[PDB]
Amino acid sequence: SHYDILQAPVISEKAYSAMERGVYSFWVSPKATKTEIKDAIQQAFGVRVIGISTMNVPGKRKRVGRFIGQRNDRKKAIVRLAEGQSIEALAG
Amino acid sequence: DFAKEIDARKKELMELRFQAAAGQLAQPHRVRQLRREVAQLNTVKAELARKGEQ
RNA sequence: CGAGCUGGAGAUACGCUUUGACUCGGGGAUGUCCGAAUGGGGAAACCCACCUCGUAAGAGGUAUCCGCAAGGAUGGGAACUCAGGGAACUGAAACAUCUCAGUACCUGAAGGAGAAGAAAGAGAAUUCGAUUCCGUUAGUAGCGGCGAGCGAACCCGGAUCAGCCCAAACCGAAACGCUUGCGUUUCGGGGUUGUAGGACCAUCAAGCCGAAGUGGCUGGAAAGCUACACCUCAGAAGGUGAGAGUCCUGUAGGCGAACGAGCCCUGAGUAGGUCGUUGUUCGUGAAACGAUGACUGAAUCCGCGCGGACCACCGCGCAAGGCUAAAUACUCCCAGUGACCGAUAGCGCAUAGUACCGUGAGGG
RNA sequence: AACGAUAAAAGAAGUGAGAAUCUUCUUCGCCGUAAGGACAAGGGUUCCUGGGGAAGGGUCGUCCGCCCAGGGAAAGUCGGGACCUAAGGUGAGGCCGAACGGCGCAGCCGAUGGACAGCAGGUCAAGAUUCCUGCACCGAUCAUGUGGAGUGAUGGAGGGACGCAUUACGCUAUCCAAUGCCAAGCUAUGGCUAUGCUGGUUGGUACGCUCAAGGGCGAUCGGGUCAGAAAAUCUACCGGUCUGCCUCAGACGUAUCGGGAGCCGAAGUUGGAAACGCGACGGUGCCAAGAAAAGCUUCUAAACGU
Ligand SMILES: [Mg+2]
Ligand SMILES: [Mg+2]
Ligand SMILES: [Mg+2]
Ligand SMILES: [Mg+2]
Ligand SMILES: [Mg+2]
Ligand SMILES: [Mg+2]
Ligand SMILES: [Mg+2]
Ligand SMILES: [Mg+2]
Ligand SMILES: [Mg+2]
Ligand SMILES: [Mg+2]
Ligand SMILES: [Mg+2]
Ligand SMILES: [Mg+2]
Ligand SMILES: [Mg+2]
Ligand SMILES: [Mg+2]
Ligand SMILES: [Mg+2]
Ligand SMILES: [Mg+2]
Ligand SMILES: [Mg+2]
Ligand SMILES: [Mg+2]
Ligand SMILES: [Mg+2]
Ligand SMILES: [Mg+2]
Ligand SMILES: [Mg+2]
Ligand SMILES: [Mg+2]
Ligand SMILES: [Mg+2]
Ligand SMILES: [Mg+2]
Ligand SMILES: [Mg+2]
Ligand SMILES: [Mg+2]
Ligand SMILES: [Mg+2]
Ligand SMILES: [Mg+2]
Ligand SMILES: [Mg+2]
Ligand SMILES: [Mg+2]
Ligand SMILES: [Mg+2]
Ligand SMILES: [Mg+2]
Ligand SMILES: [Mg+2]
Ligand SMILES: [Mg+2]
Ligand SMILES: [Mg+2]
Ligand SMILES: [Mg+2]
Ligand SMILES: [Mg+2]
Ligand SMILES: [Mg+2]
Ligand SMILES: [Mg+2]
Ligand SMILES: [Mg+2]
Ligand SMILES: [Mg+2]
Ligand SMILES: [Mg+2]
Ligand SMILES: [Mg+2]
Ligand SMILES: [Mg+2]
Ligand SMILES: [Mg+2]
Ligand SMILES: [Mg+2]
Ligand SMILES: [Mg+2]
Ligand SMILES: [Mg+2]
Ligand SMILES: [Mg+2]
Ligand SMILES: [Mg+2]
Ligand SMILES: [Mg+2]
Ligand SMILES: [Mg+2]
Ligand SMILES: [Mg+2]
Ligand SMILES: [Mg+2]
Ligand SMILES: [Mg+2]
Ligand SMILES: [Mg+2]
Ligand SMILES: [Mg+2]
Ligand SMILES: [Mg+2]
Ligand SMILES: [Mg+2]
Ligand SMILES: [Mg+2]
Ligand SMILES: [Mg+2]
Ligand code: NA
Repeated sequence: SHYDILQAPVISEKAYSAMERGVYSFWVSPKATKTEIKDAIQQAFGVRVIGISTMNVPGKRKRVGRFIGQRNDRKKAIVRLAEGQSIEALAG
Repeated sequence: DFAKEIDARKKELMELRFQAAAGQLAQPHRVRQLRREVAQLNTVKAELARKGEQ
């Protein structure tokens, strides 16, 4: 259910500095909405969510082998928690 | 209880996916094994649907 | 099946497998969104809902037309079938009739085929005996600005052959219909036609088993040369460092599974007619017959239709109800084969409806 | 032949195998109702970072809108949808038609229009009414309390609801002057010793017995059935009935959050100009006579209570 809505954490120098603000950034399945994405984050990590934002992101159009390539297509979501700002501590 | 048996493999597949996005995915096979165990665990449910109820 | 496997993928890490993996044959179960699309909307694959399940996450339903209801339909198919429509270049050495041709094209319906089919026929022997297909008749008979040109059928020989049931005269109803044992449509029995009948009265599958050769020589390499052998129901073929009957896969032959596919009546707004037309060889011709668009409109078995205006005689047949396998066509798909190609050939493609061109249809 | 406008370029310094062409510095020339800036269509990663140098670049190339990889894109309040309607498109029933199809009321779709709640700043290498800080507003559900009863529809009414030209008053944006204020230093060339030169010289919000042009409005008691389907305490008709209220554009003050030249934070004055923007749906004239629907305000019908 909730486990496989969440995709994989963003790994970005910008996203990791936000890690220090209590802000957490990770990709999700694009067809999901904010309401379910929030209850997914907080069913999974046990923490109140007070701020969501989301954004569809096109797949880059890479080309291998001189066969023109395609997109990939994602939906990064950024989330701010309550003052109980822990996750799994797994930040680095 | 079978939903309980399923979501444990789901959560391990999620945290393992996170690890794959980071710097450590040293046993890729544990991925598809877990996915196997989900499919099996659902396929067995199908066999208790038609069985009994007819 | 019996050691490999982890798609092409050729690149590692990771594993899985003799409690049988992988691969092959056969079933199940999952099956996002669009698309007949069908909950409502929509610029396909995206927006927006409602109702019961209801703990949630998730599931199930919500189009229309047929029908009480089950249950059915809608869409999609390379060509093939039938149907509703229906060209023109062209030929006629110009062009109107005519041809091209009921060809192309469009549209509808259906299937593995389809159509057609069981004589009011063909036809001239008082012969024949449903339909379709092939041969021949025969380019004959005919049609035709009697020009260009178009062009049958019967007999006969073959492929395959099967014939079948309803309506109605009369029984018995029931319901309704009216002056009193009747007649409009349902349901049974009965009854289905021309030598007139009938009523009422006396094997293919996945696969498994499968014979026979060694030494020297040339050579990078043996399958070639050579010398001695051997099998043969098996010398079809492909692979193997170059040309292999006896090295491999195979071949002739043999076996081969749980589930697997497969032969008093006999039809009326009709038959018939006048007007317009048309189909078969049928172009208004002496033009019958079938066919409907308009208006009319019969007869019963001593009766009805036809036999190419029409009449008499003589013959053939029973219309206005339905179903019907097989011989026929085609080739998206599979197998085999080839005095077919072998890289400007062969399909457009040794793969691509791609790149590329176009607003598009479309081309490529 | 050409190398795509006759808007010039020069030197120094750097990087590199390599430099007229890449980077830096200092000058020069060109646009400036543009050749600057912000959007819509359309394009689709062209954006930023780090690398590269085949080809693409009309030369070169260490560079690029080219190639490789990694990041970047945040909304209750902006634009669209979950609201409305226009032309147009659809369209159960319905009207037609050899077939396919052609029309068509209601209804539905359809923005180029209507309705609708946020402003100031900060700032990644790359996002900003979106993230952050300050401080607001809007709908919905619930709770506490006041209130302690009427709510008041797929239906009625009002209203939304609209032309063109011209133009009175007031104002802001915004622009100018100065021996106003504030900050910084210097000066030479012949002079000025600052009365010179240079630069900056306020944004949002909250509260005012503050100043203020302009703009909106009449208002109830009752009669009639024949009007709005019936209803109606709301509208429309008709009859009786007596300058003043509201609004702040904007300015001013106080406070506060910001910003501010600059070496953390100074000043925030007086005088003048001025919009097509705002007050506003103002005034006047004219003929060619200037959308609809929802939201919104008001009434009962049914139902639910009191
Ligand atoms: Mg937010
Ligand atoms: Mg095997
Ligand atoms: Mg391989
Ligand atoms: Mg739909
Ligand atoms: Mg549908
Ligand atoms: Mg359905
Ligand atoms: Mg002609
Ligand atoms: Mg001719
Ligand atoms: Mg002609
Ligand atoms: Mg054809
Ligand atoms: Mg067709
Ligand atoms: Mg069809
Ligand atoms: Mg014969
Ligand atoms: Mg051989
Ligand atoms: Mg030999
Ligand atoms: Mg008969
Ligand atoms: Mg007739
Ligand atoms: Mg005639
Ligand atoms: Mg003639
Ligand atoms: Mg006759
Ligand atoms: Mg006739
Ligand atoms: Mg005769
Ligand atoms: Mg050849
Ligand atoms: Mg070729
Ligand atoms: Mg060639
Ligand atoms: Mg082609
Ligand atoms: Mg194009
Ligand atoms: Mg194109
Ligand atoms: Mg030139
Ligand atoms: Mg230079
Ligand atoms: Mg050097
Ligand atoms: Mg060089
Ligand atoms: Mg130059
Ligand atoms: Mg440059
Ligand atoms: Mg320097
Ligand atoms: Mg510009
Ligand atoms: Mg765009
Ligand atoms: Mg974009
Ligand atoms: Mg750039
Ligand atoms: Mg850069
Ligand atoms: Mg770069
Ligand atoms: Mg180069
Ligand atoms: Mg290269
Ligand atoms: Mg070059
Ligand atoms: Mg958003
Ligand atoms: Mg906010
Ligand atoms: Mg809006
Ligand atoms: Mg609408
Ligand atoms: Mg209309
Ligand atoms: Mg229409
Ligand atoms: Mg608009
Ligand atoms: Mg708004
Ligand atoms: Mg910065
Ligand atoms: Mg930018
Ligand atoms: Mg901002
Ligand atoms: Mg003025
Ligand atoms: Mg002065
Ligand atoms: Mg000054
Ligand atoms: Mg009231
Ligand atoms: Mg002041
Ligand atoms: Mg409406
Ligand atoms: Na001096």
